Amino acid sequence: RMKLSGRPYRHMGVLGTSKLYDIRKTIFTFTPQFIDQQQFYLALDNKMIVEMLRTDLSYLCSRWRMTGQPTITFPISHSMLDEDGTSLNSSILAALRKMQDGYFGGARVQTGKLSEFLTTSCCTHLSFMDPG
Amino acid sequence: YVPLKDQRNVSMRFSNQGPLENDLVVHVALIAESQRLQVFLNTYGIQTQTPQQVEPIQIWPQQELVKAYLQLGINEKL
Amino acid sequence: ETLWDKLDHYYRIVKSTLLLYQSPTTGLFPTKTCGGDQKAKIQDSLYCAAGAWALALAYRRIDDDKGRTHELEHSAIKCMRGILYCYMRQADKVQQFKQDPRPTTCLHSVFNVHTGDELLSYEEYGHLQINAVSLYLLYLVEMISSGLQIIYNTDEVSFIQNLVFCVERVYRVPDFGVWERGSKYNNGSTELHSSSVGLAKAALEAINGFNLFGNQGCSWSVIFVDLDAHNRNRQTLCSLLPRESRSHNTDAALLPCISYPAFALDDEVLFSQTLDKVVRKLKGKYGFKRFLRDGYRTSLEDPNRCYYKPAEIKLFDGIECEFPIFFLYMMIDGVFRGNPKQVQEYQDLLTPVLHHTTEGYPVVPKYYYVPADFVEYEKNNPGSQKRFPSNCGRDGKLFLWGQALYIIAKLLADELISPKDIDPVQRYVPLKDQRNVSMRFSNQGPLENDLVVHVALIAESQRLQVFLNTYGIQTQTPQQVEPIQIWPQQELVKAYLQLGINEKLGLSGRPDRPIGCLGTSKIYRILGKTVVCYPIIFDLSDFYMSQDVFLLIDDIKNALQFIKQYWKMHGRPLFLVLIREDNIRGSRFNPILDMLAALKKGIIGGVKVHVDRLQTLISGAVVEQLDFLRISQPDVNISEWKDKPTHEILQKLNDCSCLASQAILLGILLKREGPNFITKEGTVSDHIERVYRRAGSQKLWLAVRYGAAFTQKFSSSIAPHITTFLVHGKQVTLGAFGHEEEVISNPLSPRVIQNIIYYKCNTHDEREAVIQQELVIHIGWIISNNPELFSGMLKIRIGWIIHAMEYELQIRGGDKPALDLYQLSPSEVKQLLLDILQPQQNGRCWLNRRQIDGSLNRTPTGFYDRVWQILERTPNGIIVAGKHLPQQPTLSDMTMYEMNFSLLVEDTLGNIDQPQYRQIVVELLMVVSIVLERNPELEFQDKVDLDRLVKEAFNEFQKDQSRLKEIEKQDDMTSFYNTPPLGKRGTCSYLTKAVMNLLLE
Repeated sequence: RMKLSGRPYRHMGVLGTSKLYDIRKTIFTFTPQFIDQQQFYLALDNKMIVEMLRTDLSYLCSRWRMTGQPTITFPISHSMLDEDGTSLNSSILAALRKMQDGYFGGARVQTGKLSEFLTTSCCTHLSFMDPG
Repeated sequence: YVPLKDQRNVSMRFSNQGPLENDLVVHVALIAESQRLQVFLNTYGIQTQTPQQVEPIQIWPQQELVKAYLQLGINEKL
Repeated sequence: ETLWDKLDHYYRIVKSTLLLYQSPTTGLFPTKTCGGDQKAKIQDSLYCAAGAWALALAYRRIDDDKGRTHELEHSAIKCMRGILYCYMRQADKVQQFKQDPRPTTCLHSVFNVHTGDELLSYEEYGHLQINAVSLYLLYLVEMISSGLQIIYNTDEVSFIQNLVFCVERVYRVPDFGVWERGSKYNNGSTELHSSSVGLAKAALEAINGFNLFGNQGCSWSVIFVDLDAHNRNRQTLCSLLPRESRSHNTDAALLPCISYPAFALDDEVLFSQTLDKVVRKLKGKYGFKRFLRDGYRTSLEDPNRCYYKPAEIKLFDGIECEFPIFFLYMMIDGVFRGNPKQVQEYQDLLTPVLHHTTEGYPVVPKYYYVPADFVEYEKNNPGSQKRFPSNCGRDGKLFLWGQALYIIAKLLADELISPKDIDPVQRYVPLKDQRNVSMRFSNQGPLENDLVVHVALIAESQRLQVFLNTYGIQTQTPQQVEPIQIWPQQELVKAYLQLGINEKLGLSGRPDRPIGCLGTSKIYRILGKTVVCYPIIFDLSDFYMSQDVFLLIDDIKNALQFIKQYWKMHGRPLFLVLIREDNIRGSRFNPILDMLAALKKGIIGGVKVHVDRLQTLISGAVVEQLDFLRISQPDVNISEWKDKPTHEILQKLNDCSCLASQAILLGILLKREGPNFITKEGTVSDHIERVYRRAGSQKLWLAVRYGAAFTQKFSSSIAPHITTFLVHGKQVTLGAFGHEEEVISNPLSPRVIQNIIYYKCNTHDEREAVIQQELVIHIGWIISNNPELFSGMLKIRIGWIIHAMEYELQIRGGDKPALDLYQLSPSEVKQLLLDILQPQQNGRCWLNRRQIDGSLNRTPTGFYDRVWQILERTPNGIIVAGKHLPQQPTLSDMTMYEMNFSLLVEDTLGNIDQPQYRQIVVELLMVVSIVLERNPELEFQDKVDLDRLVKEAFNEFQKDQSRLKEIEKQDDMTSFYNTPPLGKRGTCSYLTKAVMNLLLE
């Protein structure tokens, strides 16, 4: 009635995808935007992938002014295997080993499963997608 | 004496929800004791407030009201 | 199913129907749901807001409401803030209407909903409507009492005060009506409406003594109300209540004024007869019609002529549109009266006519119309054919007022709330609780009147006090009442003028108007000092009838009766009486002694009275607070001395002592030189005032009347008399006998009436003005206390009355010369008026009785209906004294009981010069009507000449006297006027003979 088009489309930061979400009694998790190969080719390099993980973890651990612990999902793709496709690259395995033992880049990283993280993680309840 | 149709919003006898109903909602307030305890609870997502942040309000034990009530009803002549 | 499902269904209905089209910029709903209309009404949006508030109150009973009450309450608040802002946008019009109420200065009622601005000129709407303002005030005080907050600052309090002051004067100015059409002819005229005045009375009663800020408020949240306006509104209602308007026998708009929105008619039996009449005359198969003979948006109606042509209303009958919304109102009335049978019958009637949306939502269309195929078939058989629904009954168009009323009625019928919750201000009360209510009923009960009135005796001078004490009468001179203060009536009017003043907007406050006896009967506190005032009847009056003891006794008795019968406030009234030493004036001292003795006895004409000192009465009594001020034969003839020089007239004035000669010389001087001339005793005006006061002291009635004519003064009570005469149904004409006369049909401002009467006075005579003043005040008083004495009167003419008075006095004089009327005392003129106004008996000459009846324009009871049934059985018409009354226009324009026919027949009858001739004519008409109604076999063959019939009777009775008494043919028919109608050989027999002769031929 008031000719309002709502929020225009914009790129979504890493600060918003970290927190969990609730849409119609369902749990959803969103991957970070820099593993998007359909926009640009700079994400096709494993070393660059490692450096973006490092800077993004540092930035996330820097401010974190919202309550609860963060949550990052890092899917492993077919493009991050070797040429033979039978083993992951050395950089990816090394990065996984570093993010184990609770010290990677400039932040403490703790590993586990989504089952344990659901009890201690911020959840945002969304209401405007409920049916009218 | 009131009729059966009037017993809806009387005081000290019947509730506002009707005689044959019990759906009262009660309020609770979460207040911590120490900064260490409140930060530890916040680490697990528990929200609680330290007593030093409620300065306009005061929290007192039950004996204060007892002594205040004891102060009342004093007469010197009798 | 719990309450949640039903309340969610109501919420979705409201969201899909009512709140969908709300305008957020103003909060006002539009009048159309499609096409982007920019027009908005006040009634529909207000009703929608009331329904939303009712739904919010219904849903408030849940503590887990999820805030659903929130949006409804805030929508009501936003709508009310928007309408208040739109009202306060126009400020000059309010001030203009407060002084000169006219359609030009009326407050606009329709404006753009997008920006709150006027879109249409007032020449195509009228814009004058008071029911909306009164209903808005009633609803706003309703929700303030409920607990809602709408006002913020003190400015809105001042605006409410100004609105109350403006609406106080609604009982005189005609309105355009609820339907905007006013008269049924729809020609552009305004008529009084009972519903508007009833709503105004209800709002005025409700607004009295209420805190506007709600929970918190000390001294700047109260409303002051004048009881005189409420009393006059109640009188206008009780007079006009049986018939909604002069031109409308019955309309459907009467229900809201006599139903839940108002609850104004506390008469039960008259309520029952009104309800029965409206139900019987307005019931329809599809609901209730608006009123009879109504071509509103019908098949024959065309969008090319705003004003209906005469005789079109006759063609417009039988095809009246239908509104089912009034079933909901009758449902409401039945459910508040606890009659489930009416509830079930009206629900069953409403079920089939209701329509459904795509989702099945209930729909209530606006009006119903008949197709063009059944234009004539419907006339033969009423209701036989089936009508068709309107455009707003299928899709795309709605009638938000209709669904609002439907949803509120369904909410009440489902018993989800109680009548007390929806009416916290207890507008409607049962018969068993009507015992101690304020402004409505007395503590003694409805069918009881035994009020006791307190009266205080206060002297004026110590010599008078001791003189009265010597005879046993006890009184107190004011100098021992030091703590209490006695003030005149102008202190209170100036104080009331002080209040209600705001600087930002421009505000004049309460207009300077006289205060009635009820207002002055109270006790006031100004600056912490008690103030008591006496009625305006005791203060010095420049007029002359205040020097007669009998007139004062009658006036004080009338005031006591008025206080007894129109007092309902808590606490006994206070009455103050003052006696002056100049009243005794020698031998005149006896009647005042008798009156004081009767007052001391305890009863005054069946009215109980109490007397005691003022200090005891003032103590232990409620005193009302006014704290706003703290916050803020002659030897000189006209012809002979007209041409005399100025110096000669001045010398004659100097050396003459006669009062009449002095007055006539002053008149000549003022007519020739002017009021600004200087004489030996100051200015001309000062000398006139001094001589007039001297004459008033000396009680020379002719001299005081002539001086009063000089003074250019008028009584401040003519307007109530003219308006009560108008609302009674009578007509008043001002003028002189045998000269030009002015007819008044609608209320007018005092300035115009004063102008016209004084121009006429300057034209014809000298001392008449005061004479018509005395006659009109006496006639008004008599009609107020003895209404049935003026029965049969339609047009009252003071000149004809006074001519008949002089003629009767001349007859009474006989051999002695007739006494001049200018020298008669007020008691004598009152007695003579009461004597001539009497129904009269035999003994006197029948010619004099005929003359006095004709001069008063007397008509027999039931004459108008007899004339109407005559014309219905008169194919040609009736021609009397050259005037023609064609049958076709009066049958195609007029009906049985409407007043326009009575006016027309009176107009055509009033051309008769001889009053007794007119009485003979009306008697002949009555005889003809009786003889024709007794036998339907005989019918007129052509138009009848009443002059021919009376001439035939003249000749026949001439022959009869020639045979009996051997009297020759004498000119003039005066012997007939002498002859009584009935007896051995009366006029009625000869009238019957003439009728028989005419019918035989």
